[PDB]
This record gives sequence, C-alpha cells and structure tokens, in this order.
Amino acid sequence: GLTSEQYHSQVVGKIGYIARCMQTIDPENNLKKIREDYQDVLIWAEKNYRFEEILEASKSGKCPNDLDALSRRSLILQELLRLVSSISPFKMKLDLIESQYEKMKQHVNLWKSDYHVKLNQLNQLTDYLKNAAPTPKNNFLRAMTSVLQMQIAQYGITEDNEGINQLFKLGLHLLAMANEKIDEQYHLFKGYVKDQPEESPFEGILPAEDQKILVKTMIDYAMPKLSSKVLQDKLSALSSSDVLTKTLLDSIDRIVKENEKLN
Amino acid sequence: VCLFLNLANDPTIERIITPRLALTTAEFLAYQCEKHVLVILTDMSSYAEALREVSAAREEVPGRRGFPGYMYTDLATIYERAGRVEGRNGSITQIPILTMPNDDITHPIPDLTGYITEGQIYVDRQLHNRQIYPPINVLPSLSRLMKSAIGEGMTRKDHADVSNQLYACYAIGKDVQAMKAVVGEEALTSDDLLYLEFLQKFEKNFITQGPYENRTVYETLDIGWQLLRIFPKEMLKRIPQSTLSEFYPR
Amino acid sequence: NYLSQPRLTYKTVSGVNGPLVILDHVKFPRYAEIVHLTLPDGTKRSGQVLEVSGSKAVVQVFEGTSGIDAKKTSCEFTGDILRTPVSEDMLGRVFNGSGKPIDRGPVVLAEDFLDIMGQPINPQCRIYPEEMIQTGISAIDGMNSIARGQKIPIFSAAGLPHNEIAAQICRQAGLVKKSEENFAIVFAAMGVNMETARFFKSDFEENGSMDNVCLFLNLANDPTIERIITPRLALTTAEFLAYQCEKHVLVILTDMSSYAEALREVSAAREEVPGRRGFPGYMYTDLATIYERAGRVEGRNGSITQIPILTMPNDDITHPIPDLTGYITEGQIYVDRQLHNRQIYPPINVLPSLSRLMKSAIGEGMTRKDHADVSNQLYACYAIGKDVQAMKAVVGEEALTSDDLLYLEFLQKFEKNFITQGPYENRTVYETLDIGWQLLRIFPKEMLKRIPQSTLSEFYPRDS
Amino acid sequence: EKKEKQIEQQKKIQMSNLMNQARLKVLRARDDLITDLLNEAKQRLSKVVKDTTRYQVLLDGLVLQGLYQLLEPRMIVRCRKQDFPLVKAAVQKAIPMYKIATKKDVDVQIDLEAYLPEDIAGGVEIYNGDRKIKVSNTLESRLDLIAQQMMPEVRGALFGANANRKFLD
Amino acid sequence: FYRLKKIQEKKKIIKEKSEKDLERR
Amino acid sequence: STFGYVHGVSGPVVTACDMAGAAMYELVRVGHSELVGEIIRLEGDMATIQVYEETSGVSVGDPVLRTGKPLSVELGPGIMGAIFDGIQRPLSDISSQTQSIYIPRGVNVSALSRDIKWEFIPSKNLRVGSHITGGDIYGIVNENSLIKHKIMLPPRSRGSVTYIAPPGNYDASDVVLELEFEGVKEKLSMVQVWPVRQVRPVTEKLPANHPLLTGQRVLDALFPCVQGGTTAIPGAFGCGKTVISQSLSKYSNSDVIIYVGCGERGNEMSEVLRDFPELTMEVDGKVESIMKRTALVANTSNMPVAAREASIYTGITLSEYFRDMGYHVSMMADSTSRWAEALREISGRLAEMPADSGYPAYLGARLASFYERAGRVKCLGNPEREGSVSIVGAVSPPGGDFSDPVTSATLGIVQVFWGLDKKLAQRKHFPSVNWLISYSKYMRALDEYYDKHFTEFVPLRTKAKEILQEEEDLAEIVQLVGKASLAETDKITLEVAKLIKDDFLQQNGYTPYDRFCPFYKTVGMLSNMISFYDMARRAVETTAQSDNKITWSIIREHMGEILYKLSSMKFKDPVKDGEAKIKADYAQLLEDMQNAFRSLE
Amino acid sequence: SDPVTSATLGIVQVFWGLDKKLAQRKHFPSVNWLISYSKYMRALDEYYDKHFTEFVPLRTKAKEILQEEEDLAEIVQLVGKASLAETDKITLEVAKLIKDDFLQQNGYTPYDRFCPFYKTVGMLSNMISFYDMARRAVETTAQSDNKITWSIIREHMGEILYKLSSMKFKDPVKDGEAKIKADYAQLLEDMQNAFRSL
Repeated sequence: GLTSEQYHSQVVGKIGYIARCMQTIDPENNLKKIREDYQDVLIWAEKNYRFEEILEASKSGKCPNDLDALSRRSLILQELLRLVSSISPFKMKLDLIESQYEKMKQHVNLWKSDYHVKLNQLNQLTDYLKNAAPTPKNNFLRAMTSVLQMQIAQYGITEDNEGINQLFKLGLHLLAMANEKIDEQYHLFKGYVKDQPEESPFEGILPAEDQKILVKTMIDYAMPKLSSKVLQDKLSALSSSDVLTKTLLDSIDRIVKENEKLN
Repeated sequence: VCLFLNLANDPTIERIITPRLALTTAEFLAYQCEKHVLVILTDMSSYAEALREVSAAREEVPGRRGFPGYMYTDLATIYERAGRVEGRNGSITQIPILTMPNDDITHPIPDLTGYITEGQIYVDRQLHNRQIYPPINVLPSLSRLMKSAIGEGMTRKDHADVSNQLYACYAIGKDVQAMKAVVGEEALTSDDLLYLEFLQKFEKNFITQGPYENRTVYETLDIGWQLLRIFPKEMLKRIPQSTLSEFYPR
Repeated sequence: NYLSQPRLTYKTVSGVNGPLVILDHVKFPRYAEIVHLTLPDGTKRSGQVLEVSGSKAVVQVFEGTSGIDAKKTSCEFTGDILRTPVSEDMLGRVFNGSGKPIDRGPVVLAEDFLDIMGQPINPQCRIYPEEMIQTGISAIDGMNSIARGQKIPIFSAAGLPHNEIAAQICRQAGLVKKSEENFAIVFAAMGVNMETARFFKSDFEENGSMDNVCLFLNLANDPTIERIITPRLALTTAEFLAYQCEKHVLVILTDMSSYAEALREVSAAREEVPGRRGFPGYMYTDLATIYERAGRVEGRNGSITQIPILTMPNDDITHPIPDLTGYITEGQIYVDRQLHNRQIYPPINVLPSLSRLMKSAIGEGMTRKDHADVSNQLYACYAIGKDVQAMKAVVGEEALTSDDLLYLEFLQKFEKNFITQGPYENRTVYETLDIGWQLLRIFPKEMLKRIPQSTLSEFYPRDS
Repeated sequence: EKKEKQIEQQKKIQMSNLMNQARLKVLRARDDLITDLLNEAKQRLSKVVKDTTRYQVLLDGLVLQGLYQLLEPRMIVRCRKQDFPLVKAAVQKAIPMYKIATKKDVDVQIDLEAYLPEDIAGGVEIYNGDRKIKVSNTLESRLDLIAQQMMPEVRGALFGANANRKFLD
Repeated sequence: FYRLKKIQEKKKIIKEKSEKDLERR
Repeated sequence: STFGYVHGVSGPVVTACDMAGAAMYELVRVGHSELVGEIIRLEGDMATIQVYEETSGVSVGDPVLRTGKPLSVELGPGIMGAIFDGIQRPLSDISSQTQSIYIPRGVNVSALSRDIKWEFIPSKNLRVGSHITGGDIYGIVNENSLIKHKIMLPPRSRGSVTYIAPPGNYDASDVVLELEFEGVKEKLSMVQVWPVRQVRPVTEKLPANHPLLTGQRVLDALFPCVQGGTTAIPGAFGCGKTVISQSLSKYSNSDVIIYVGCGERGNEMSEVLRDFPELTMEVDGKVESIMKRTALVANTSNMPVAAREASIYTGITLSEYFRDMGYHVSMMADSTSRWAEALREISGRLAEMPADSGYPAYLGARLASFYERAGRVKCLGNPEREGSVSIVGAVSPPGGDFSDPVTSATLGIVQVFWGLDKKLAQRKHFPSVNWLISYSKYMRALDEYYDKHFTEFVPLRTKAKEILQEEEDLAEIVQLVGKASLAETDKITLEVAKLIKDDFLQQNGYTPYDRFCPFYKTVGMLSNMISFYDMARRAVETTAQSDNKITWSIIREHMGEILYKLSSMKFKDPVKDGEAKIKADYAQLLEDMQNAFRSLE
Repeated sequence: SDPVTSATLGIVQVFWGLDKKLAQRKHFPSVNWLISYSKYMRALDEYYDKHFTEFVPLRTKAKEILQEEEDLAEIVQLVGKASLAETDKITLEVAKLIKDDFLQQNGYTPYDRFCPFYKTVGMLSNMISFYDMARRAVETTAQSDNKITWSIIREHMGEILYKLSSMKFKDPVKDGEAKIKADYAQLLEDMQNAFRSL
C-alpha cells in the first residue's frame, strides 16, 4: 500500500481534517456527547504543532495512527456535517443532531447506507438551484426543495418518513423531466400541491414574493386557456393572494371547468 | 502462514529473489526449528518471464523460445530446495504453480520444470469447460515418489494395482471416444461400449468432487474398485489373480 | 532569408568502404546534408551525409564509389538538406528518381522549394473521405469503389499484369461527371526494368493523356537512394498540387516491394541488424510515412488519393510487405493467377478484394441510387456460382436444380461481360452499373434477395 | 459499335498532345528569358569589379567571409594577379576584426606564386595551411548561389503570381 | 540474430582498441 | 548548466556531450528547432538520446537542453473537450495557432492554456496554518456545466498552509496555494505534473461491486462489467465496435470518459474526431454535448512511434487524475495491438532480443502493469471519497488467431470478453455480440448487488443462458429429426430461444424506445419470457404422461395473443411511460398468461 | 523462395520454372507451364500477326485447356472420375495429347532436335482443330437419344488419334516445309472426313 512517509503524512492530515470538520459543525461546543468521542484527536489540533511535531508523534505511536479507524471516525463526522450543510436556512435541535450521530456510528458501512443515498439525492437536487434561472420547473424545484429541507430538519434522514420519501421522488422526477415539458411540470407541481395533506404546504417555508410568483405563474399559465374575458377576469381576481394554497388551484380549476362548459 | 507478495505492478527483478527469500524461510523452519513446511510458489511462469527479461539485457546465450541458456540450472536451484534430511524431524514439500503459455506442455517453462520436479498435476481446459471440479486430467499428470509411498502397511495392498488399471481403462476409453468421432456408435462393439461407459462414470465419480469434500484414501480406492467392477474380470489385465480374487467380488 | 555564405570544399577523405566515403576535419557536419564529389579524372558524383560524429562525416555516394581515391578526390558540402523545386508546370513532364527532367524540356522554375520529408497532417484537420474516383475499370468501380481521400493497395505477384492495370488506371481515371478540370495524376515507379519504363513513357504520350500526369521513373539499375527519394518527390508534388493548387490528385506508387528492397540496402550500409524476415525493424513507420500523406483536409477543396501497387513473394499475403501495408491502408484489390492463366483481363478476383470506404463513395448524388444494391447482389451471385461450378464435377450437371443452372449461367456471363474488359476500353460507372443489370436480369426478380423492391421496380424492366 | 463510341476520346487525345507540345515551346522560351536575366546580371557585376572603389568594399567583405568559414590557425588567400593591391589591403583590414570576433590568433598570407586565372570575374579563394580545405568567394560563385535561391521570387516578379495557388501553407 | 549481434560487439571492441592505439601515436 | 551539445547523429539516435548529471529517461530538446527525445544510455559526460521526430538537418555542436522530468502529463483545468496526441500535444490548439494542416517539427505549445482565466473557489474552512497532505482538495474550478474540476494537493507534497488565494478568476500560471514543511516552502498553481509510467497512489484499493451500465440488454444482463472492471472486445472491421463506444459515452453511469487512439489509419481516426463532438446526452432535462465530460488522445499511424507507445500511459494517467477527484472514469483503447506494434518497433530500434513473434521479452509484463491500474479506490487526502477507472481495450488477432502473443496475454488478464461478431452483423443482428463466445467473470462479485436491488434476476439469467445453450445442442439434432418428430418440451425450448434471440438480445439503438434500455425494463422482459417458459413446460409435463397431452402447437393456437404481447414488450418507452407504468404492463402480461394457461390446465 | 530467385524475378521478362513431377516422370523438357511466364507476348503479337495470323488463338486455347484440366485433376482425386461429363473427359484426354505429343520433346532424336516454327504451329493447329470438332460432336448430341462419348470418338477415330500422336515424327532435315504442311493438311482433311462420317 502506502510508503511510511505517505502513511504518517495521511495520519497528520486526517487529524487536521477532523478538527476542521468539528469547528465547522459546532462553533460553540454544544454537541458534547459527540466531542467526547473525538477528544483524543482534537487534543492535538487544539495546539500549535507545525505539522512536523504531529508527524514525529504519529511515527512514535503517541497519536492515534490506524488510518482505517481514522477514516471511519472521519466519515461519520463528514456525513453529519453534510446534512447540516445541506439544510440551508433551517437548523436541527441539538438532541436530534446527537441522535443522527449515534444512528450513524452504529451503521456497518456509511458508503452503502440509505442515509448516504438520501444525502446524495438532496445535494443533487440542491446544486442545480445554485445556478438555475427563473422558469416554471426551477420555481417548483425551489418550492419543493425548501419543504424537503424543512421536513428533514424536523424528522432527520435516518428513518422512512413517507412525506420526505414522496417529496424526493417528486423532486428528482421533476429535475429529470425535459425543460420544454411545461404541461407535465405544471401537472406534476399542481399534483404535489393537491396531494399535500394541508391546505398550504409552503406556509412560512417559502418567502411571500416567491409564493406570489407561484400564484402569478399559475394564473399566467391558466389565463391563455380561457376563451372568455369574463372567465379571465374571474381568474384575475385570484391574483389578490400572495400565499399559494389548494384554494387557489381549486378556484383556477373551477374557472377552467367553466371554460370547458363555455366552449 | 507466512506470505511474500510481489504483485503485477511491483518491480520485475524482485521476482527473481522472492522464491529464494521464501525457501530460505522454509529451510530455517524445517531444518533448524524441525517443522513440516509446505511451500507454495505462485506462477513460476512470472519468475521465468522476469528471468528472461533480466538475461536478455546481459545478452547471455538464448535457449528455446528466447529463455536463458541456463534456465534449467536456475529453476533447479529453487526446486531442489525440498525434502527430508538425516537426523532432523522437519521437512519441506514444494507445490509450485505454473501457467502454460497457450496450454502448450512442450513450452520451455513446463518442459524444464517437468525435467526437474518429481511429477506434475495437470489442470485441463477441456474438463473445466465441461464444469467438472477439480479439472485434473490424469493422463499428462505424474507422481514419481508415489511408487514407494503406497501399498501394504502404507495404504492398502490393492492401491498399486487399482491405480494402474484405472490408468489403462481411462487411456483405452479415450481411444474409443476418438474412434467414435470417425465411425459413429453403430460401428462400436459391446467391449468398446464398456470402456465408453467406464469413461463417463470415472469423470463423474472419481474425478468430480466439489471444493470442500475430503475423501479418505480408502474411499478413493473403493470408488476405484466400483468403476473397475463394470468390466468382466478377465479384461483387468494389469491386476494379478491374487488381487482380483480378494477385492473384485465385494 | 537566403543561405548567402560560401560552400567549403574538402580533400580530407579518410576511407572508402563499399558505398560509403568517410571524411574528417569537417566543419560542424549537418546530418542528411547533400554533398558533391569530384573524382581524380574530373567526373562529378553526388552523395548524402549518412551519419556524423565530431569532425567526421560519412557520405553515401549515390553513384558508385569506384575510381575514388584518398589523395585527389574532393567533396563540396552544399550547406543544406535535400529540397525539391515544385510548381504546377510539373504536369505534362517526365522526371528521373532524383527530379532531373528526362523529356527534353527545360529544368523546373520553382514556385517554391520544399523539404521532401514533409510534415505529418494534423489528425484534427483531416476530414472523412467522400465521393468516388472513377477508375474506368468495372471490377474496381462496380464492386471495390474508391473514395476521394482513400488509400487502397493493389496486391499482385511476379508475371501478373499489374503494370498494364496501373497504366490503364493512369490513362482512364477521373471524377464521375454526374449531371477533367481540377484533377491530376502523380505516377511514381520504383525499380522499373527498361522495357517497363519505356512502356509507361510511350503509352502516356501515344494515348494523349500526359497533360494531367506528372511522371517519375526510377529504373532497376539507377542508384538505390533515388528509389528512397522517388516516393517523397512524388508525394511532395501531390501535397503542393492538392493542398495549395486545390486539385484532386491520384497518386500511383509502382511496386512498393522494390522500395522495401532498397530500404533494406540502406539499413545494411548503416550496419544495422536485420529485423523480422529480413526487413528493417522500423519498416512499418517508414511505409506509414508514405501512405498517410493522403486524404481530404478541412478548409481546402483539393485531396490526395493513393494506390500503392505491391508484388507478393510465393503469392503469400503473410509476407511483411503486404502484411504491414494492410494495417495502414483501407482496402485491397487482388490480382489473380488463375484468371491470368485462363486469359482474362484485367485478372482481378472480386471475392478477396475489398474497399473499406466504398459506402462513402457510392450512392445518390455521388454515383447512382442503385449502386449499393447492385454491388451486393452481383457479389452474392458470383459467390454462389463459384460454389455450383465446384460441385458440378462432384455430382454431374444432371443432379443440379433449375436454380443452380441459373447461377452457373450467370457465372460464365459475368466473367465474359463484366470482369473481362479491353486495356483500351473505358467504362463510366453508369456503363459499369448497366452491364450489372444486364446480368442480374438472368434471374427471376424474386431470387434477387439483396435488392429491395423499390430498386427492382425502377431498374429491373428494360426501358423503351 | 465500340469504335464508333471511341471517336470523342480519339480526337481529344490529339488536342491534349498539341496543347502540351505548345506549352513545351512556351517553357523553353521562359527558360531562355531567365538565362538572359542571369547573363545581364553577370555583365552588370563586371562593372562593379571595374569600379575599384566599390570593388575594394567587396574584397573587404569576401576575404573576411572566407576567414569566418575556415576558423583555422593559418590560411592562404588566392586572388587574380592584378587585384593583389586591393586584396593586400582587404587582408590587413580583416585580421583585427577576425581576432576581435573569434578570440583567436591567426596567420593570413597571400599566394604570390599561383594566382587565379584572369578569366575569373573577380573575388578570392581561401585555403587552410596545407590546402586540404578551401572556401571559394569568386563573384560567379556568389551570383550563382544567390540567383538559384531567389528563383521563386524571380518567377513571381518576371511572369506574375500563379492564379491557382490559393494557399501558401 | 544472436550471431549478428556479438559480431557487432567484437567489431566495436576492435575499433575502440584501434582508436586507443592512435592515442599512443 | 542545463545545456549540452550534439556530438554525433545517426538516424533518430543523437549523442550529446557536457550532459553530465542528466538522468535516465529524461526528456531533452535537441537542435535549434528543439526536437523532443529521451535519454536511453549514460556514459561519462555523454548521453545517447532517442529523438522522437525527424533528425534531418540537425548539426554537430547544436544545443541540447535537458528537461528535469521524464515523460509526464500536465494535469489541471482545461482537459475536458481537449484533443491530445500520445505525448499530450494539443492538436486543436496547434491547428488554431499555426494556421496549418500539418504538425511542425519541434512544436512547443503547452498542453493546458496559460491564457484562459479560471473561476476558482477555495475550500472555505481552510485557513493559514492548516495542516494539509497529498490528495487534499483545496478548491474547485467551475470548468463547465457538468464537471466541478477539484483542485487537489499533489501526491508527495504536504505541510502547513502559509497562504491561500481568495475567490476569483486566475491563470494556470498564478500561485493559488503556498505551504511550508521543515521551513522549506512550496508554491502551487492549479496545474500539477505527473510521470506517465508511475501509478498514481491511493489510500486503499478496493474490490469492484457496482455494475457499469451500458443500456444494452445483452452486455448488462448476460455479460456484466463492474465499475473498476477490465474488458476486451475484438477490434475488426465488420463487427460494429461503435455501439460499445457510444453506449459508454452517452448512457453509462460513468462520470468521465477518456478515449485513446493507439496508431489508427488516417481516415479511421478522422471518423472518431468527426463523430465524438457531435454526440449529445440529456442531463437535468437539458441536452448537453458529450465533450463536456470527455477527452480524446489521437494517434494516426505516422505520428512519432514514441507517442504511439506512450498513448495508453497518457490516457490512464489522465484517467487516474479524475479517479482521484472521486469520479468514476471509463477508458477506451481503440486497439491495443496497434500499441504492441509500436512497442515492437521501439525495441527493434534499440536492437533488443526478439523473444516471442518478434515482441520484446517484457510484452506481458507491460500489459499486466497497464490493466492492473483499473479498479475502485479510496482516494488519497482529507475529504473522504471513492472513485474508479474501468478499462475497455480492443485487440486485433490476425485472422481471428487468439494464439497471437498480444491477444493471448490480453485474454489471459481481462475479466470480460464482449465478442462482437461479423457473422451476426451480416444478419443485421444488433448489437453483434456472440452470446456463445462472450463471457464475464464478475458474477460472484455482483451477486450481493443484484440480491439487494433486483433479487429475482440471478435465477432468470441462469435459465436464459441454459435455453440459449439447449438451442445450440438441438441445432444438429433438428436436421436429422426433421423438426416435427422432436419432443414438445424441446419445441418449447427452440421457440422460446427464438423469442429471446429475436426480441430480448436484439436492440435497435436508432429507435427512440430502445436507445437506452434501463435495468428494471431489462429484468422485467426476461422475467416474463422465463415465466412463459416455465408455464409452457409445466403444461406439457402435467399432461404428456397419458392425457390428450398439450403440444407446442396447442400452446401457439391457444395463446398466440400472449405470444404476440411478449414480442411487444420491447416497444415500452422510458421517455413516455413511467417506471410504474412499465411495471404495471409487464405485471398485466403475467396475469394474462396465467389466465390463459389456467384455461388449458 | 530463395533470395537469388526472388531478386531475379523483379528484373527478368521471362521465367521458365522446373517441375519435379515432370522430371521424375522422365517428361522432357520438364518446364512447369503454370508457374512460368513471359512478358514479351504483346510485343511479339504484331510479328505473329504479320507472319502467322492463326498462332495467337492457338496459344490462347492451349493455355486454357492446360489450366482447365489442372482443376479437374484436383477433383478426380476425391471422386474417382465417375461423375465427369463427356466434354470434360474430352478435355482431360486432349490435355494429355498436348502434354505427351506437343509439350514433350525428345532432345537427341534428329526429327525433334530443333522444331522450326512452321512445324510448331502446324502440330498445335491440328490438335486444337481436333479439340473443337471432338467437343462439338459431344455437345451437339446432348439432349438426344443418340449421345456421343469420348469412347465413341476413340472407337470411330483411332487412326486420327494415331496420326495426331505421330505428327511429331516429321523430320525437317529430311522433309521440306511444303511436305510437312501438306501431310498436316491431309490429316486435317482426314479429321474433317472422319467427323463428317460419324
């Protein structure tokens, strides 16, 4: 495998990485049940040792220096830090975080865990929205991904909440759907809003301007279907909402059903 | 277990010292610490190929297929590092593994190895393609030290007779199967069909075994007699009357 | 720009050894530099610096080393490597293997001077071959069609008529005239006996075609370094005409086995060890340097197509010369001793022959819509007919079905009407395709399995 | 039926022969015009030899251009007999420049016994000490070496550029 | 091939010993 | 000094002096035109250089400049969409900058542009004084819409960070990181350099597990490859190689593609370089070019022989660089026979002993060391990740003779053979894979993946291979027995073997519904075909002992609608049908065939 | 095979190869008529057109018969002659006449020490005239109740076969051009009269 100069340099490097992870996930030392599982590495990085004093200490066996143990311990902290890094505006409660950590530490192999798959799917669905410009598809993905991150911040990744799992299937299917298929994008998104248990999925999840853009962009898609201006005016009155709720869709659809009887 | 590993990406010239490090360890363990050692040397064709590559750079006299003119001597310095010695309990057994290039037993690597070693076990592609395990074709195989390690007091009185008769019937069964491919089944006499029935039952019962089955010698000998029993006893012309009259009637 | 400074002359010959003259005290020797020798009797000879080391240069003299001495012989180093003068005025001219005229015309005024070794064409610039080169021979144009920018050898053997076929392709080749102008031929011939060299020069003047043709002749008793130079003068002329003067060029290289013979002779003078089956270890690289000077390139309307002609010893295709040529070029046309013995001309066997780029040459807007179908059906019927002819002597013709008797009638009429052609008969691709339909009409249309019903509806019936 | 179909090719064979024969005449004419350009250049160059002030400036160049090719310890210069007073001045001007530019001592001496033929247009030859190596700066050598090299620019100037040569790469 | 090499080597040794004798002349 | 001088020249061999302290296999620049070569002997102050390009016109006393490196690759942003030769000359920049159809002697364009500015983001929790080790990601370059080009610390480099750049746009010549170890500094830009013949190191080298999907039913079902696997294909004219290359390029679960031409015909290379830029795939509901994830190494048969031999070492070193970022890379070598011929020419030019068929003594050691670089890995350095390189390598036996040393060594090493076959391609049977010669050895490794994700597939594959073997065993017998007198069980075997061969193994990649056949569609079809086989067998075996017994004619007469619905299964389309819809339809055929057979039982 | 032969064939316009089967069957001159070649034939065909006119067809047909029979001579090793058609038996047997009574030549006997070209064209003209008439008799009686066979021709025309095989014995030292031509022309009339009598 590795040379000794590689192997001890990878140990010094990996001790440093666990410290940078810990300072990123907890700037306050709130997660103390986690920190007490790592204090035997963190006690080195807490002082100046110029790289080179850790290298001699690693060769001397004073440091922990089994790379496979250091790799397992690093992966658990990394897969925790990814979750809190993926949940963008929202944040978890401390006992939820320390529970996700314990649920991971007991797992056989995180690279084959359902947790890892769900995190990859969340990152896949997220990084598109760091770049994507305004379109029906991209506005629906901003809405759904905000609800998805919010539900994950209440319920965690580690257990099969049906609402989270359904919202992954809907989000990823919309991402894969061709950008010209606006009729299937609107049908899928109206499908989600209608299939939600509550009257209002986005209630305080999504900023009011984006909600107003959802109400507007549904009205702007429905209005050209209405052949009578009386129905266009009855639809236009619904633009008085900023919040997006089933009531809007039900009313838009009622005016479209009047159009289907009118024509 | 002691392991020495040189992998396909490691330096080639390490390969020509690797078996000499291993055999030096076996000689300490056997002839000073008195242990019984089994030495496994994995792909001697990689050793011979590294030796050819080294020798080609010095421009020493080539032998057959471009190998060094001294390759017999060189392999002999490895394979003769085996056996028992006077007044010491320990021993070294060697089982080197070879890959034959294009399955050719006349190639210098299997050729000069068979000239030195005390036999060979031969693994056959045509048995492997038929999904038999282990694929050991007995005809090109040999053991030289077998002749004195078997028989009365050693194993059983029949062992030296049964073994030679199984070789004879298997060789004749192969000759009948080769005749059948030219003339077809309607030309075969019932005596040819006996050898061609022995052939099928031998490869299924005596050869085929599966990876964790651990037969005694005595199971192997009695599985031997059962296949030989197919033939009327006057056909068993490697076996003397005194062996036949004791073991065939069971 | 110009080299400007005066040439040194030396009497410092240290030794003479077979084809090599060795000189010493030479001032900064240049590898592959050309030098001129004057002998003790005032005879002038030429050579190339074969190797250099310190103050020593070794020269291979092109002419012999006979009559050279150490004392009186002197040598002038020209200051430069071998370059050729080149122009569009080389069309209609005859040259030797070192670029001197042999047609009683004047020496070439250069439009440019070029290093004969050239430079490799960039893989990014070369673009895939396209429309047909019409050779005028039905066994090539019908069933082994040649794309503009393809390179495709003819494989032959001792005593077969490959020089007559080469001369016929040279007399007849052009663009297809759908619905010559921008065409040229560069003909290079290596190790040619005087009777064959006179045949080419005579036949191209007698049959008028010289105005398209640049001709380089190297005879069997010319210096063997002129045979190394000959392909490189030819391809340096083809590269100027195609990639600067925008012509479509056909290059015919005559007996590459005579080129490989001289390449081995140069390698032995360098004291190199003989490689495989006797030829130099680098002979693949050396042939690939000639053959890959071919193709179409982006941004230019011209192209180079090549036909290397080869002779196989023992008629054996596994010899190094035809073997290595098959890994570099994209097809073969195969000249056959049994057709030659039965007195057929051209004796081309269509079964082992192939053009790999044929699909890019043929079809609607490039030949005719039916060419792809008719080529495949003719091949099938010839293959079946050859099998029936073989069994006729095994079973006797009274055992044959009515279907077998249609194929055995096709076979005889294919070899008489389609394969057999006059050495002075010229067929367009359309005469080639129409002779194809006159033979396919021997069969009921339901037996024409390879041809789709749309093609049969338009072309199977005779027209008014 | 074949002969009655050959008739187009049969005559056009004569036309391509006749056009190529006419071109051969044109190429021989063009070669003689180049030959007379070189004849005029050779005659004009003889006047530059007769003008002894200009000719000295050539001897001052042609001598040193020889010495820089040989780089020997000892060199013999050979000239036409009547040019010797100019050549002796040219050698005396060359030796300091040669030593400065090469960082060598040198011994340059004029051949007083075996002059160049008076049939030579002008210029000089230089030999190493034992005559085993020479460099020739006669003015016909200069003119011929330049005139062969600039032949593409001569063809372009005297007869115009080729209309077909779309690319120069 | 093995005899065309070795003959090259013997020629190289002779040329080296020849040149190394000219260093004594 | 870095300059020595040419002592002598003879062919491609240059001998140079004042070369004291130059090292074995270093590269040099020879002559005033700066031709490349490599040092092949050392003796006193002299070196012998094997020059790669044309030495014509090189002179005694010319300069030789030593480069402090052996043959090596520039690794950094600007590789995606690049065209390189076997020694990494940028063929598409050489054309653009020279305005010429040729490659100049001694051309010296750098492999990656030092002109373009790259949008760089640091690792955001790195700070001055941080401890850092080889393989550590210290930033990302936003190279294009698909590839985040992760900037990594080189192997054999380590220390304490003394400086790191802020976010912004930088040249490949700007220093973006600086670090210190033992009071000695190192300054780093975005581009590293690595020797082509040295294996790039990793933390651990791992067993291969997950399948490499092609989207082809044969290949993905019968003869699967793993990510990190090794494969050979027969590289010959009529066999249709392009389906492998295009399936990998367009549809595979690779992240990155590296394609190598080893020494191709001029016009054959031109078709690859024509076709590859024109290929597209669909990503997040948007069409993207294949060249956003692809780099090509290209060599025609007249490129320098040292480039032809280096070609696969350049391509694998480029592959190992994207593996180290935690990607999955697929490598394709266009013919490894064309590489082994360059290896034969070089050893022939060196006058080495001709061993076996003129190939050098080390031919098998070079091929084993090459294919050994394939595999899944746990990368070097701090962000915990895995990546892999998979190798597909074509091989070209003379006339189909597998006893050829290159072909014999190749099939002695690789774990999969996808036996493309001209005799099937002439039937218009596509893809042309010979299912009797073709094989995969990865089936014991893939077991626990299929077991978890698909479960029923392993029995179905087993029965399918048996049906396709029984129809070979029957192929002589049918000619003597005359079809009609055969057993009804064996008529069922022949005509379900026809169903599998015609409607499962064939896949017309031009048709919109079968360009890409996802693995749930692929197991769904085979599940129904084998279900029908078991039911047809059971209907005969329930009755054949003494009843008015079932016959394959009775089944075709009673169930011809179901037998047509089975042939209709291939037309189901993942672009327009959901996974749940395709699953529901294939379940409905399973209910319908049960109702039909229960109406006969 | 060898380098001296291989080098020579690149240069020479004519090559005559030996056949060990002919030499070991004591057939002389033992030259192989299938690997040998001459590249002068187009140059000479204007001399043959000027001075003989008939010879170019005869040369052509003789090479066809000798090549066609060489393929039949492979197949009869498998099938033992029984399947062979009468036109093709005719072709075997006339090929043998050419091999034994034209291509074979005793080098020491006065009548064949030197065979002049008027004797050479005369012999072959008669053998090819026989091939045409003998083959025409077989072909013209296919699809018929009476069918001619080689055995019928051999029975009917044994004196013509004896005269044809004897044509070699004419001695150009003893007999002039006029006699040798008249004797061969009388045999051509004997052939025509025999075929007209069939």
